[PDB]
Amino acid sequence: FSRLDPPEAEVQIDRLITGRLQSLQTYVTQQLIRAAEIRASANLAATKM
Amino acid sequence: ETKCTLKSFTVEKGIYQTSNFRVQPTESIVRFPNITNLCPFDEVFNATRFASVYAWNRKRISNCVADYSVLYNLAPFFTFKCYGVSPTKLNDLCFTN
Ligand SMILES: *[C@@H]1O[C@H](CO)[C@@H](O[C@@H]2O[C@H](CO)[C@@H](O)[C@H](O)[C@H]2NC(C)=O)[C@H](O)[C@H]1NC(C)=O
Ligand SMILES: *[C@@H]1O[C@H](CO)[C@@H](O)[C@H](O)[C@H]1NC(C)=O
Repeated sequence: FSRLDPPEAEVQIDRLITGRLQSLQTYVTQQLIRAAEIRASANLAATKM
Repeated sequence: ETKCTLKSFTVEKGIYQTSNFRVQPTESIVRFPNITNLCPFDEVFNATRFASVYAWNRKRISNCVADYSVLYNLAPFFTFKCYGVSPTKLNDLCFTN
């Protein structure tokens, strides 16, 4: 924002916002699969105790 | 705001996540370094003769003030086509080499 003027800054900052959004969707998506493997083992420990 | 974040009017018993708290700034400081001196920009733009294309002139500029006000006044408006930085932000950002 300090270097370029406001109009094309949007083009540049839109790449970083969309880049970090899909860089953070992949975190949530992989967390939902790991928690589906822990829950497959928490339900195996609950039926083992 | 608990009623606002649940989009309702009767919230239920429990714990919610309203928002986050940010400590706001108190004051502002601007501390670029202690140097002052008029720049040799007047030689390179008001020189009588420029060098040829195959042997172009050399100039090193240091210990100045980056004043970009006389650029639009020496000549009428023409192209700048400035890639790394916008032309109007030159004074605020400060310069390196
Ligand atoms: C080259 O010389 C010209 C005049 O001979 C300078 O033009 C003026 O410079 C002063 C300096 O502050 C400005 O206030 C005026 O508005 C300028 N007038 C015009 C018509 O340009 C010019 O600045 C000099 N070049 C450089 C790089 O300093
Ligand atoms: C800036 O530099 C000059 C000489 O180098 C010195 O006299 C002056 O005290 C300096 N300014 C500050 C605030 O120290």
